[PDB]
Amino acid sequence: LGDCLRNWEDLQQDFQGIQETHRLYRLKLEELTKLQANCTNSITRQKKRLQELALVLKKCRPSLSMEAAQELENQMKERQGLFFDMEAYLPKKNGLYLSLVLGNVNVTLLSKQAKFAYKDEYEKFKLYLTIILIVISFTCRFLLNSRVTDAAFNFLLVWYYCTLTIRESILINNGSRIKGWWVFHHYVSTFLSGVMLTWPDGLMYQKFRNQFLSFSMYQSFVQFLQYYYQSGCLYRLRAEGFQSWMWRGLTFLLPFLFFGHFWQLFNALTLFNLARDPECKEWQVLMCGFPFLLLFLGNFFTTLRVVHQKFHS
Amino acid sequence: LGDCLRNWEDLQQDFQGIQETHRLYRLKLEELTKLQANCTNSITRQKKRLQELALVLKKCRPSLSMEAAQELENQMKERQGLFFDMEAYLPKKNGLYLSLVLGNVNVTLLSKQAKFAYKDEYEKFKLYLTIILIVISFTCRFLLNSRVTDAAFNFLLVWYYCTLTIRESILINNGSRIKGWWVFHHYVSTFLSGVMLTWPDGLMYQKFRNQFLSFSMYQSFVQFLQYYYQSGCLYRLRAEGFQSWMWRGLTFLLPFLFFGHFWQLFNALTLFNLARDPECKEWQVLMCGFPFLLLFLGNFFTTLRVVHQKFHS
Repeated sequence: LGDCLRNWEDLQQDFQGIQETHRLYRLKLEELTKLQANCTNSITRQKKRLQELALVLKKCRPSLSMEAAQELENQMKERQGLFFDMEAYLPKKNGLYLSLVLGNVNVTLLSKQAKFAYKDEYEKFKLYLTIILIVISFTCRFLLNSRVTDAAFNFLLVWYYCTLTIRESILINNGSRIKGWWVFHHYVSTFLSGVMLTWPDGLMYQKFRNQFLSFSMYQSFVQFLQYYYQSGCLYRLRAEGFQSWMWRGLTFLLPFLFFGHFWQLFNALTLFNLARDPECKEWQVLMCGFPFLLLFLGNFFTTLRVVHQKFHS
Repeated sequence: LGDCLRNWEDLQQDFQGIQETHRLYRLKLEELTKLQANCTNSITRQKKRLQELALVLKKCRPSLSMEAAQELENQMKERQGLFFDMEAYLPKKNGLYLSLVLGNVNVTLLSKQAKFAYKDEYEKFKLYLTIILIVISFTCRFLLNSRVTDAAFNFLLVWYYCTLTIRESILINNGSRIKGWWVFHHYVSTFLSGVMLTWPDGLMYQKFRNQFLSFSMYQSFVQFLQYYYQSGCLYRLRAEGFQSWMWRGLTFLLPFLFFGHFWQLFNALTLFNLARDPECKEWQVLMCGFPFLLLFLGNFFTTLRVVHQKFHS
């Protein structure tokens, strides 16, 4: 007891200060929420008015002695630009997909330190899980051929893509701007790995395994390159010649990304050629073919856009 | 231009104040993070010391003129109780599953208003998606029998359970205390819906469809009752006789929850009885049987514990 009584009295002294510090923290927690409320309401209100006057300018654009109108348009371009900056700091309401999963919790990371550190943890997840795909997909093609192991690799893909969607819809809400297609692509590929999962073994499977498992290897290996491309881009973006690195970086990368897009079409063509063969008699082939064709029409098109912008700017 | 010039000068006046308000908000944002840092470090430090002295008391418990030791133990029970209160307010590091999915973003909802409003949105998600399960599972059993529609219902289950895991690992981190088993149960049932997905049609399937689809209906209908039980509990918890409602509420509910547990074992027994039949010759049956047996051993056991605590307290 002698020690048991002694520790309490001094521990009580230190506990007292900790109790009072938390009392102040509760105050500045609530006062900051009110500051979050007013500031959020103020910007969204003024953004509405200027958009109306921007609409007014839009209707008054033919009203063109018009040099101010172009400059006020630049001024409107400036004002909308600044409001897009501040709102990145304030909490933003979740989108649609983040209301189904993860619920209505504010996932907005305030400081730029966090907005940076999260982007790298997103990359370090794409790489770390990619090599696990290569190892398993390499085994399924060369070492062991069975429906159970191909189901284990396919279930990993359905999880890898569905997880990457949540880790991207946060980045859109966090303040970054990923192209509209990439979020949609992560769905079609999931639905693609869905139909393949319920394929029944037969003659149709052993004619569409090598062309799918090998393609899963090459696309996975390309992901290694995009890492060394984007990781190099982000660190420099944190800090002219960088634009040369950006152009030269995409230059070495574009052939491989186009090679994959043409392979994607070639796997699509096989299925339609395999389906029209009478011996197939499986519903799953033709509904598996369209995602492959759909992915090619999107990827080859969207990749051309980001390059056209790169040459333009 | 006359209107185009006029709006800017007054809009500039209002924009000025909004610019300065955001300037102060940036200050109290950072000062609160430092307050979050110090307060979080202070409690976790003192929690360690008292745990050591609690360990010291643990080793000095046989040292028993011991009435203070019991009271200091109560004092230790009080101190640990208070620290569990404050830390619920401060941000807490993500667990393990929330590091794989959703990344390292603070999902801690500070005010008690949010900690309450999230719990109801979790229930309102369990109900809203349950009736969609009943409608589809009712169709798959009576209206239409096909491998494609049963795959559509099964994929919905794999998503419904995997989504409920994220919406629960947040509640554990948010401050609630869900039993350890319930988070694990949402995995085994997912793995159960996994093996059934790769079942190949044959003689074994049409002998294990009615006993699974109907069981999926009854378990889904029970979920309607748990809603009217928990929703009634939470609203009263927000505010003696309530304990009578709690005891009477579980009393009417316990028979149905036990009826389901015995059905779970009965479906498990069929598979082992079906597997030992030579005509099956499918790997998926016996690996599908153990989850059904595993779920019964857990559910019937854990449900008995929460009732034993209810009678005890």
